[PDB]
Amino acid sequence: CYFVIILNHMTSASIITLLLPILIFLWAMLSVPRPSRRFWMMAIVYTEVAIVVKYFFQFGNIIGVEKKEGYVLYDLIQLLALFFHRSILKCHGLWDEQIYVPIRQFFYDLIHPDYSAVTDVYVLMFLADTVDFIIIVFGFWAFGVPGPFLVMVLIQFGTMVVDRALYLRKTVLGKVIFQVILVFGIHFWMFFILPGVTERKFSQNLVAQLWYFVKCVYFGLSAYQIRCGYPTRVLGNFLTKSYNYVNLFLFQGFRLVPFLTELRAVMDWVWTDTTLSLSSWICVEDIYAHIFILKCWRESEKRYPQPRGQKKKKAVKYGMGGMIIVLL
Amino acid sequence: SWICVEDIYAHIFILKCWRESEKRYPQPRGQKKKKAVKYGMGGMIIVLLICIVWFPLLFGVINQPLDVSVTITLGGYQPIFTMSAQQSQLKVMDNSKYNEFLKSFGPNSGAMQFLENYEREDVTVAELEGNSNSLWTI
Amino acid sequence: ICIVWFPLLFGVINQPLDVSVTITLGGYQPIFTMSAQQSQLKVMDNSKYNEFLKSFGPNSGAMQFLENYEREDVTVAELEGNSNSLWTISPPSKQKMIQELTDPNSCFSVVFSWSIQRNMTLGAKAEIATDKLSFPLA
Amino acid sequence: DHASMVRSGDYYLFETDSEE
Amino acid sequence: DRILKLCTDIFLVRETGELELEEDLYAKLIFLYRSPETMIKWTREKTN
Amino acid sequence: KVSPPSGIMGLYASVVLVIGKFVREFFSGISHSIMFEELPNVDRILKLCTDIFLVRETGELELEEDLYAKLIFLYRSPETMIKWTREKTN
Amino acid sequence: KVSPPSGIMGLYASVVLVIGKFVREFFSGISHSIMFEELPNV
Repeated sequence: CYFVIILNHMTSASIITLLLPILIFLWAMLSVPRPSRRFWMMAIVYTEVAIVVKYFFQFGNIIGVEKKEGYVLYDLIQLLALFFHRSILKCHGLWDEQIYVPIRQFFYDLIHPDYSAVTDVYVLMFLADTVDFIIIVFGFWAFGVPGPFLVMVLIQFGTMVVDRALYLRKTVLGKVIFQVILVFGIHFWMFFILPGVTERKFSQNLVAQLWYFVKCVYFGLSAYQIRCGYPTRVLGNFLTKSYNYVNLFLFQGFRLVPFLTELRAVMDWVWTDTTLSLSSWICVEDIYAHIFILKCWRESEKRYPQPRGQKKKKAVKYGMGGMIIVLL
Repeated sequence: SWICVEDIYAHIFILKCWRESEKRYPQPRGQKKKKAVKYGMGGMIIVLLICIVWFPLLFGVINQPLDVSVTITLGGYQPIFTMSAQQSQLKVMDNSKYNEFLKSFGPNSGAMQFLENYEREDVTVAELEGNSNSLWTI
Repeated sequence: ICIVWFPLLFGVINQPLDVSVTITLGGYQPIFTMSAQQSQLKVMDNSKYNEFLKSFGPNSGAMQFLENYEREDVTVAELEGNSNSLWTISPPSKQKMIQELTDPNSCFSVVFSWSIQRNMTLGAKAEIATDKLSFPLA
Repeated sequence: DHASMVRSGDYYLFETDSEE
Repeated sequence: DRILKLCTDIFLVRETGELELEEDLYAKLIFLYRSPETMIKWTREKTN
Repeated sequence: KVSPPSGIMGLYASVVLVIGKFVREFFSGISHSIMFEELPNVDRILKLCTDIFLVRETGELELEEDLYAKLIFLYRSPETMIKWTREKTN
Repeated sequence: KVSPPSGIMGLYASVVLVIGKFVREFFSGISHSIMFEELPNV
């Protein structure tokens, strides 16, 4: 039902199909055990009212509240999925169980829970963000030298940086505050500013649709991370614990990015309780990286030994030589 | 040898300066690195990098036609018709008449938004009265 | 100095062969057109060029403007009397003109223009140099 | 002192003990 | 293995927050890389 | 509506890659230059360099050669440089 | 008097700065490579 609502919104840029996913990302994915029946009932009656209202205006705008043509297919699928979920919740025992006080209590128990099932999903968040970055940079060739994509990639870089910052300090209140800001920012900027300036209708820009979809995926991952909590060990590198060809090659590929490794080291140093200058930090990181690569090569040459100075196999020699030749 | 000596002397002098500095402003032990200097250096590196990579990616008046002219000709002979107009038969569309223009294309399917890019000034009309000005002297 | 400096390392007189002037009224056939070639084109006599030079004696600050030239890159073009071509607008166009002149509401334009055809075995940037001025009338 | 102790290395750190 | 051990201990101590041990271990590592002979003596094959 | 009057992408990309390669020098080859940075009490080497300069100023070139040989041998062996740049605490 | 027929500044500045950086290598990192140069009886 989450995916069908997100798709209904990606196919229609109205304001009601915009009001609903905000409640999805701020109320559904933040309840502790599971979303309450109140939210499901509200979503059901909201889809009902939307279907009714979109029907009346077939007799007789600038924002694109409705087109008044074609089908209401997506609303039908949305309602059917909501009722399906309600029915299979009632099949189990999950169903059936002035305004500042409830929100205060809710956010308080979310920030200070009785128990926290701590887990780390930060790597998935960063993978979603870097896929979004690949999309936003390859959009240069097709959609918003242009103007809007500049500030778009700028705020993307900024949100990635501040997200890593929030992750290092293992803060939760900061994470929920950042989620609340970022959801409103992204939605308003994507459905009230982008479709107007140097842009056709949003329902025809596929790149923006994929960007929005992966950003909703990132929003869901961040909401999950908030719901569970943060562990106590968030310092070790992501892929330095196997000593294998996969680790070695992925680590080399990670180091091949021009402005990523040193930026990573600086960002780790600036938000970590340490007592070393920046130069000492850089020296330690350099030493650790080289020693790790050497350890990987040592383990490799241990696992696949060669007896003595017989030869170097003609296959690998020819391969490397031809590779260097074709590269040159 | 001269270059080696100068290099050694420069590096040793810089190291001596840093030693004297860390002697004059000591810090007790591994308490912390003050958040102020850490934030300062981090933000400085960040703004330097974004200025290096981003700033290279940084980078109307209405008019009216003074003369209009039309020429119709047959094959490769002298033109049979030629006519020009200037500032008198050039009508700027009256605002009310411009509104009747706007709604005149009501039953049109998808050419109204094409003209909605303009205003009542960048669209004018040119009248060409009757006969041809020049003769026909083949 | 070769690495930094060498990257920082990096006229024939002509006379116009054809001259032409065209005066016209608004958007009608030109009332006057006249061209001259190599006969009514006078190169200024050296003595007459001296009387030219001292003719601008009482001038304040336009003499040094012409001191950039010589007695060869400055010539004159004579245009004798009548217009070469006829004036062959249609009689109804005559009526249109005469009746568009009487109305004191709108204006009427008189525009003069000149062209210089200059090119030979010697090649220039542009073979033709043309420019025109426009005026209303009382 | 921070700077005094951060550079207090000597041979006796790397002894052949390896006390396992 | 010993240098990787030392770096991992540095990282773990930095994670915990006992910065004195961090300073001691960083001094040890700096002195290790500040003399090749003790690095040879410290990275022997350890065959038994 | 006429507006008044108002390749390089390749050069931009190239200079960005070159600047990235240059920045990498501050993070990939630092462990190599540790024998010449973490030095306490560099007073003796500075003394030796100042004596070299003073002897060169005077004109007694034999002492200049001797002191230059001493400095070269100092930088030609890390262990004697450690022994020579001790903290000298008393 | 017509005369007969007869961006890059950025490339010039860039290549000059790069050549300066390359020249600096002959003066800033020489003390490091002393253990491998001053060798008698090789």
